[PDB]
Amino acid sequence: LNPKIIIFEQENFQGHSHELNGPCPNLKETGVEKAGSVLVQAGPWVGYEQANCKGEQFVFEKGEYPRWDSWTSSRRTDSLSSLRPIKVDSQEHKITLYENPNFTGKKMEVIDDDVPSFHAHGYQEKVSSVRVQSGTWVGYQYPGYRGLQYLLEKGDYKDSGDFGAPQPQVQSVRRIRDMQW
Amino acid sequence: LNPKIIIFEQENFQGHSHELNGPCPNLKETGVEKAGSVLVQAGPWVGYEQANCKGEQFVFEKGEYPRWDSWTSSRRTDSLSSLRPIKVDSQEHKITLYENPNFTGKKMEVIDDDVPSFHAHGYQEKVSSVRVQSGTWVGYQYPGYRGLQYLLEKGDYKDSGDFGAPQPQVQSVRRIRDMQW
Amino acid sequence: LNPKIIIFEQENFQGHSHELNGPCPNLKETGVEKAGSVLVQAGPWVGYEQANCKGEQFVFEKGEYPRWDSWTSSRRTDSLSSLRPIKVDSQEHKITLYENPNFTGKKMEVIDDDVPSFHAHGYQEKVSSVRVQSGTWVGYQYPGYRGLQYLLEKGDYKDSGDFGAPQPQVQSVRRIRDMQW
Amino acid sequence: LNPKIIIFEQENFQGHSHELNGPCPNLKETGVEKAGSVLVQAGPWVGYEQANCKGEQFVFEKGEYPRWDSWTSSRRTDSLSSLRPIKVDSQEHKITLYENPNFTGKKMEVIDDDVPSFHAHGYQEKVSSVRVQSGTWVGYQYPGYRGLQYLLEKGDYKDSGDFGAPQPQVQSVRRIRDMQW
Repeated sequence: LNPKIIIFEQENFQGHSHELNGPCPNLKETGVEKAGSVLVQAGPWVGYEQANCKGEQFVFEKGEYPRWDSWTSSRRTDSLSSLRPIKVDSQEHKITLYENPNFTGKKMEVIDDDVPSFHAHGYQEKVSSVRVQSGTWVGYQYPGYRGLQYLLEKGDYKDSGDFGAPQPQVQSVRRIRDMQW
Repeated sequence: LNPKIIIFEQENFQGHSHELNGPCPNLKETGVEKAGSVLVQAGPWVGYEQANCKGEQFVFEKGEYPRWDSWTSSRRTDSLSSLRPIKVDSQEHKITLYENPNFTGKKMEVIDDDVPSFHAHGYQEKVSSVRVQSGTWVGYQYPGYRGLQYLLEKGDYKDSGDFGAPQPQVQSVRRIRDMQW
Repeated sequence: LNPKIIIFEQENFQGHSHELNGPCPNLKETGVEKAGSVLVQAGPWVGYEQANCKGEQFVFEKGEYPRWDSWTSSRRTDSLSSLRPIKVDSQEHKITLYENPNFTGKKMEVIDDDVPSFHAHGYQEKVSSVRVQSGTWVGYQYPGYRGLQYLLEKGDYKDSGDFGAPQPQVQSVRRIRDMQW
Repeated sequence: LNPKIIIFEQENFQGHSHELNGPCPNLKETGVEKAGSVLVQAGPWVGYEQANCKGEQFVFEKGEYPRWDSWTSSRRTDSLSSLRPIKVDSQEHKITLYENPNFTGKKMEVIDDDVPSFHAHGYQEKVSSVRVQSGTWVGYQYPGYRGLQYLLEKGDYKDSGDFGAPQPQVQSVRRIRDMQW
């Protein structure tokens, strides 16, 4: 829901502690004199050498940082004065296939890759509706990309007829990754 | 520039031929009585069993289709009456690093992956400007993700100072793929 | 444990059925006159047009094949006379990190990719022993490939001292994928 | 041919320099008193804090290291006394398809991934022989995994007949990545 990082006045997560859920242009404001240890529970975050998000940068990933050298590659400075969460830009291609019409029953989500066999994913229900959130996909009736093919583009298919299936049957899907125009 | 597919009245790319650069809701219009062979030079395209982009679907990828069974998995019908190019939705994470300021000199493009060493890619120039088109990246001064770190988010950095580098030096980059908020 | 495929005399998995757990150079031997439908539960398998694993080839992946055209792209022939499982050659790079010495306690397996943060995988125990089954890896004390580095090559490390850690602490790992010699 | 790394007595690649093409259990032997800068041209290499490949570890990737802090994350010690190249264990799945029999003419190498269209790779010759070095692959006559299928396992196919092709025609290939036994 929120990013979450905890700063400690002392190493080893010792001393006065302070939780942040958003940017802090001036950490002195949290009462902790000079961060000594940091604990990141929901990130990532970028911390700065100076206030206002200026000077040397340090990116913090989920995990434990028990001392300043754990985060300053340069080992330039031990100063940590500003923090902010990072909104990561990370684009996947995703399609969700559902057992029943209208996006109900068992579901199967596929992120970016091709799947030559749904039963090998434990999916063995029929496919009555599909939601394509991104990417260009091709669904096939049988495993190994065989039988009738259905082009699946961004959009909602509430029923199998909408994608052209004569029966709510899909057993493989592949993503179209290239265009030569 | 345009998609390009050529339909032949006969198998083996024989007979009256017709080039399409866009959708054809009714192939009879091209003079070719019943497509016998198809050649795709810039795709992909989706063809349909009936006019107006109705009935069984067939997706065509760059390559040669010398006969109807080469494209109809069902082998249901041999009918090909409508065609249209497919606009593929395919999202990459890309960053371009340039030798000189302002996006000039030698360049290096990185698509989605991490690169622990620029010299192993043949890139050994300094890095003075960066263009991030998508993704969240972290640039480092030395190979193996060492030294000063620079967070690189969508945007243009005309000079190294804009990304916080004290010198136009970058030798590794990694992409931030997850957020826990 | 064994591959498993079931052949039916009739379409739709109807009629006399027969389970195979190994190669059948002559399917007539199973009593089913001409396979009509096939069900693959543990594969893949390769089937042949003629006996003895001769003629047209058809590869079967986990899933349901309710009729012959579901498996013969050519749609050449409807004949299925020999079957054999395929031993797939599929090489991964794998490392397992364990909470306690000697390969005990909680464990974390990593297949081929880099992991910048163990806590983001739900792993937050210390790392006392490592098993590297394949690949060249580099373990680091903190997230984001920071702190002491430990080169991890094929082999068993029963205790953290064997990999050179001063403490059973590892929070990131990356695989070395290239050599320039 | 050999790994190659050059050690300099001074920072910025200054001073007495020494090239290594193999392990050096005691760098004092090269005349350079305390490495100040390192240049890696063919690696990777692992360096050690003490002689004989003991103490803190530092992995060196192709690139420039102008000062000691460029390589010691700990920033523990500035000592570099032993070096050795790393033999990387890195397993790919590779298949090479050739225009003419016997592994001659134009060639196309495929490493690990599926290729739905050879013409989209610029390959438009026929395929008369195949070398599979690793992996389990399936070759198809037309693009998009259509037409006759040929199972391609580790081994040499000097002519198209050996893989069962009736014509030296292959336009797509996919790798079989899973086995359920």
